[PDB]
Amino acid sequence: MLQQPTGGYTTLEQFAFTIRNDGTNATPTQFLQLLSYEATENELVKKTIPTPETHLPSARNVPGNVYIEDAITQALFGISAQNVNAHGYFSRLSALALPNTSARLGLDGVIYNSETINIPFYDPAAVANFAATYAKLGNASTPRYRADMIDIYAHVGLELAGTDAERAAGVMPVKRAKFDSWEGSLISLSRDVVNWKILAFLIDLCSLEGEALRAFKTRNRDVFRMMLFIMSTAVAANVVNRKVTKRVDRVLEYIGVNSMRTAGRTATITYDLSRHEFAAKFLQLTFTRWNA
Amino acid sequence: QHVDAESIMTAPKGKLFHLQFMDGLLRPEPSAFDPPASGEDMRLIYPLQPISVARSMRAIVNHNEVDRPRGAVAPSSYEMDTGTLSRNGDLLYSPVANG
Amino acid sequence: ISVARSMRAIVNHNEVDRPRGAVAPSSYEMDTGTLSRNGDLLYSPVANGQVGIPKLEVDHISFSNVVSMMTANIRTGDDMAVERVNPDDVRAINIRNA
Amino acid sequence: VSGLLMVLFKVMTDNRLVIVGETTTPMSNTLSTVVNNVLRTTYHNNVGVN
Amino acid sequence: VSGLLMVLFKVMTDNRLVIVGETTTPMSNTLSTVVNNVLRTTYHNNVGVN
Amino acid sequence: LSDDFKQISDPKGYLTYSVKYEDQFTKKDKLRASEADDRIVGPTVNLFK
Amino acid sequence: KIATASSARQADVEKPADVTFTIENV
Repeated sequence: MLQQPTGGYTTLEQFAFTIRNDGTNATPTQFLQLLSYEATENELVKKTIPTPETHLPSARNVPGNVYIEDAITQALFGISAQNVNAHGYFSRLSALALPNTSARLGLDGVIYNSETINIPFYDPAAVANFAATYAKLGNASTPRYRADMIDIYAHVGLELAGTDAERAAGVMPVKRAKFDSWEGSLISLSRDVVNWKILAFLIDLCSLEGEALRAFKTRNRDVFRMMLFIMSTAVAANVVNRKVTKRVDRVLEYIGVNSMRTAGRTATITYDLSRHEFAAKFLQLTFTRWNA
Repeated sequence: QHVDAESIMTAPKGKLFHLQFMDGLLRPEPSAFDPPASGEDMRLIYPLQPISVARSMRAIVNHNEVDRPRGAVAPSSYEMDTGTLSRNGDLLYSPVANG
Repeated sequence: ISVARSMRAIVNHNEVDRPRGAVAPSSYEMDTGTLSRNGDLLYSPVANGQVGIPKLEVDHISFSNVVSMMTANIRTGDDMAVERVNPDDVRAINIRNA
Repeated sequence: VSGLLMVLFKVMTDNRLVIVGETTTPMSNTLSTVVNNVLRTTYHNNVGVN
Repeated sequence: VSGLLMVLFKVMTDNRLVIVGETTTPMSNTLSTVVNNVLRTTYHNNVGVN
Repeated sequence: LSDDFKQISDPKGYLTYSVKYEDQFTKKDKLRASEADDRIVGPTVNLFK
Repeated sequence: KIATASSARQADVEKPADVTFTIENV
């Protein structure tokens, strides 16, 4: 077992998030520095997020070791993720939510039912806190519990493109992102993010309280912004290149506006409707936690 | 094999049903140009308990080329442990920690 | 006259000496560097600090290159098909307004 | 000169789009090390010459 | 249940006594190293699966 | 001698792997093992193909 | 025996792409 650092597991260098920028390693924040926005006539107002359902998927026993980290990251950032809403994994996550479970969350992000001492794992109280919310990813597809797939993206845009004044105001002009870019920059970035050990991020997001959680939110705001960026490219209506002075600038219109696009395209990853449900639910939970 | 609802509701007690269950994880994606399904495939029968108790591995294919398909199952480490004979000749797994 | 000549005298003088006038292939024929940030071919960087020169930029011939390619045939045979549905009444059609 | 034009033209109109052909994946032990350093997992069975 | 009994019984009465079958002794160079680390000099030509 | 046992070579087990395949999946690349490594690893690779 | 000379040049093989029906990934 790994004891959680007072700053959270993300303080550990083992869980550091990084993205190649035209193939060289870089912190997400300094990729976000390359981003630039051209505002348009439309506006994003942020409606309040409906509070997530109290209900959890039944903590049913399942054979095998669920690979929950890869499931979430693939559902959010992977190329053509499949079976994103298959219930079993999440039932196991709910089993992690239980007060005295034998289940463990390995730092691999695999969920083990047995207490396998050879494999290091996150502190059970912390994963209980994390699963207690995130198992609700399990009812992403049930009609009773589907998250808004449209309005939530306002928040995404606000947390990505939004200037501190706009984030205070809660409204921003709908924006067209752009950055000097290499071939396949959005796919490569998405690959760089899908490899992230995000369970440390979410576990810290749930278990941490007071000053520690706030310092975590400031230290990690750019990470969350990179995740939001990958999602936004997945849902942006249109993505193109612009040749300028022998440099291609990638352009994504528009940030904060979910187009509900489902057909795959070269430029970016793509959400099938099931992926859309999943991401919407994930955003509901994650923003509900981030804004508190 | 098929089981109408009537037969599930009226089969003699103590007879052994033989249900079948799809593992549809190895269904490939549809073409972008396949016609939309206006209808809805439905299902009635489900297990109350895990059914894949005998299952060592699942979905031996690549998602992409490098990603694992969701629900893919690696063989348990124990299937490969081939440790030792005990001091008296019983089979033993390898020691976990060195001590 | 030997402008096209990549190699010459592929034999040993003695067993170890080179025949006089023997010609080794140019290093550039073997460089197979990389794709540029935008996808143009590039020679490997010479010194560690400098960027790799585009192959098209200079007059050397490079017989090893990276070539982007699809893993399998793009013509999968799932050709697009549509349900056209004609106007119910020709007189009712609105030509007007652009 | 006409040759050069027809060469230039023929290049200008090359609309070829490569698709991967048959490809082998030698185990490293099956290769001499000098070859193995150059090989990158797979390679087309029709290697050209170099 | 009868199956289990007959399985238990059939195990209870297994009086098999293994004798070494045909066995190969690969030279180390003939094997990929990952296989060679697992192999212990000889092995039955009928390796099962693992 | 009493025939107390049943001497045998290459013993069969109580458990064996069974395997169901979807035949439409096939890797494009053809892996080329050495003949020796195929002698060892072969029946395994063939079954968990 | 007479001394002789002979040439060679690398062959073309650029076939149209094969139409497989099998697929590598789910």
